[PDB]
Amino acid sequence: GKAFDDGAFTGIREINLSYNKETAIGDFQVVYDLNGSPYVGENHKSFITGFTPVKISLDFPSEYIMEVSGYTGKVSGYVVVRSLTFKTNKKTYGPYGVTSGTPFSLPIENGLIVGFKGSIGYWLDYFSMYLSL
Amino acid sequence: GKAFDDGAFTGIREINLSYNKETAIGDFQVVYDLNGSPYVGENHKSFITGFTPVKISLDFPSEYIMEVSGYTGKVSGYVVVRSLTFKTNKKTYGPYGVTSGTPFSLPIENGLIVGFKGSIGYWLDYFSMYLSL
Amino acid sequence: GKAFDDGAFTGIREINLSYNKETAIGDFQVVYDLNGSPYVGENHKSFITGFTPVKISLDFPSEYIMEVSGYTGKVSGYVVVRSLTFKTNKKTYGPYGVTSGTPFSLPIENGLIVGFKGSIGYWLDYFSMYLSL
Amino acid sequence: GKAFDDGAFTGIREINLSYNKETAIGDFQVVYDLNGSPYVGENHKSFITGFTPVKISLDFPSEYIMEVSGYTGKVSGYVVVRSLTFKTNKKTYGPYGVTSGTPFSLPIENGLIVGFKGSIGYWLDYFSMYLSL
Amino acid sequence: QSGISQTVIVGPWGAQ
Amino acid sequence: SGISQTVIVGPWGA
Amino acid sequence: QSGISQTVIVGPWGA
Amino acid sequence: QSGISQTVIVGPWGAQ
Ligand SMILES: CC(=O)N[C@@H]1[C@@H](O[C@@H]2O[C@H](CO)[C@H](O)[C@H](O)[C@H]2O)[C@@H](O)[C@@H](CO)O[C@@H]1O
Ligand SMILES: CC(=O)N[C@@H]1[C@@H](O[C@@H]2O[C@H](CO)[C@H](O)[C@H](O)[C@H]2O)[C@@H](O)[C@@H](CO)O[C@@H]1O
Ligand SMILES: CC(=O)N[C@@H]1[C@@H](O[C@@H]2O[C@H](CO)[C@H](O)[C@H](O)[C@H]2O)[C@@H](O)[C@@H](CO)O[C@@H]1O
Ligand SMILES: CC(=O)N[C@@H]1[C@@H](O[C@@H]2O[C@H](CO)[C@H](O)[C@H](O)[C@H]2O)[C@@H](O)[C@@H](CO)O[C@@H]1O
Repeated sequence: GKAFDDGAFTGIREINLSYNKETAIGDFQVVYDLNGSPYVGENHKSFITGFTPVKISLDFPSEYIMEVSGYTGKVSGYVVVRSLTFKTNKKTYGPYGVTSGTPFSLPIENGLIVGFKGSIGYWLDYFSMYLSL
Repeated sequence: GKAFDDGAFTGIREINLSYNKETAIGDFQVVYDLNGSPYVGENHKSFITGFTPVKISLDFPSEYIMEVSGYTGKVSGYVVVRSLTFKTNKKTYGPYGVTSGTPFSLPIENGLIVGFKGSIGYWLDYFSMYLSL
Repeated sequence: GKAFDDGAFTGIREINLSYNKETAIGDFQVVYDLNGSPYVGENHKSFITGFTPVKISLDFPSEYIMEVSGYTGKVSGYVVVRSLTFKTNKKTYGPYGVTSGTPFSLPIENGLIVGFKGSIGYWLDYFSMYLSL
Repeated sequence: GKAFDDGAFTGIREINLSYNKETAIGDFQVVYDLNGSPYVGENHKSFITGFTPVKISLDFPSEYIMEVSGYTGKVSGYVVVRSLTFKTNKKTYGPYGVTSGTPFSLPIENGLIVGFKGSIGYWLDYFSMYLSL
Repeated sequence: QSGISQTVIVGPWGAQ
Repeated sequence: SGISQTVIVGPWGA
Repeated sequence: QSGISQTVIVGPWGA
Repeated sequence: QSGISQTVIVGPWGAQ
């Protein structure tokens, strides 16, 4: 898939993703916070279409992500990220996609998600998150 | 169970744990690095006996944990950490315990595990890790 | 003067300033690195003119600031930044402005300057530096 | 003189030092915090005697250093730290030593001094500080 | 708030 | 808070 | 070291 | 990339 690295920022304001109820996560885009101003990140698009779009608008800076969890599984012979759930101090956003395969969970006790990197082919192959105080 | 927090250190030299192949993880203690010298962290003991001991001795500083994976599951009505696996840049330690339940995975692309906190009843109830550059 | 806060970035690509030997620093503007992309910071201009312009082009990412030094003093009844010097791992940029008044020096052994904040009226009143690993 | 390096800790509980009103700073010792417990740092000693001792006992964690300033100058053909002053959010401790030579100042708007390193011969040659959040 | 240094903490995995 | 913190040194001047 | 600021990175999860 | 955690270091002030 096509690798991406948005790098590091000052926080998160909004997450825009797309999923298919039969496959996995396709699209991924973040409106990051940069020094008090919104910073529109690159749209990480899938190689295919037919995905349901979802906007996760955060009540920044009071609302922040405390946990990211989801599922990795096999879709057409590829291990991809099938499902994603964003849990804030105010609301649970998800699950988005297919909650099948192997679960993974990133609970945060101290710190914040400040960036995303990964890869997208037909679907979200994998992802990592930048953590900062 | 009995809660514990070792806090932050400069690195990890050794992890001493115990498991019962039937139930979960029992005892847990860490020998940290503190500014180039070993620091024997407190011994976090299980209320019960009959666990198989394990010494995970790291080739510090060149060897460091890159992933902590395991399983969480129900043992006697309680939710506990059933097995743990430590993946370094040189070796793979484990799994130790029962590889049944809900898997979890914490891989690190950048940064280091510098400390531990958790709780021990009859078994390792839960655990958290201090990460730092 | 007018307070300003550029915030935190990935690093420094260029420093733009101005000075007058008879007074103090007039201009302050930074081209930061943001996840590999140059980012033109807000131009912090003096309320007046007659300044000698200076452009500090850094060989980013191999060249980075190891020391920020300078002088504070009274200019027209205001305590302002009279002189600035930037020392890298390659060369010394400055002194820009006269080396008179109270010296100040921020040498760095580990870490980097990732951002600037302060106030500009007729001249640079004060400044602070964001430091990160 | 002889170099020393205490490394990084969790905070500062006490500073023990000694000075001479005609020369410079002599001995330097820190009682650190290590994860909510005092950690007695090693005593860095002058090669000569005749200094006045000083105990800066801090109300840790509510009281923490906000500024470290002093003077550097020549004593018997050697550039040494002639004087130090420690300003917490609660008090100004100092100056101790000789208030002559080149001043230096470290105000901290955000973060903490978590350790010291430097060199001591007949007097304190130089010192550096570890800063963390 | 305090003069206690902070660190990024991930978890907990297990109970609670 | 959801704002990322950084070590700040200064101010130097007024 | 280099001129690039660093950050703790956790992951990857997936492929 | 080693197993020793690092921190920001400011200084030295004095003989250089
Ligand atoms: C041309 C391309 O990248 N194809 C995509 C797939 O990519 C492959 O994925 C595997 C997974 O381990 C491996 O990384 C290969 O090197 C890589 O080429 C894959 O991303 C799929 C599913 O999302 O989409 C494309 O076909
Ligand atoms: C003395 C003690 O705490 N008992 C242990 C159990 O602890 C209870 O666990 C529940 C978990 O939902 C909760 O945290 C209670 O506050 C706590 O008392 C438990 O840890 C078990 C199994 O690990 O062993 C002891 O009995
Ligand atoms: C019009 C204006 O902003 N005035 C500038 C001065 O600002 C004053 O500076 C003092 C400094 O202690 C104090 O902060 C006042 O609140 C502030 O108004 C000053 O910046 C000078 C010199 O640079 O230029 C303007 O006149
Ligand atoms: C080695 C020793 O104990 N002698 C001390 C001196 O150290 C010298 O300091 C100079 C500084 O210009 C230089 O770094 C030399 O390499 C070093 O040996 C010196 O520190 C003085 C007074 O502070 O006396 C000491 O005993």
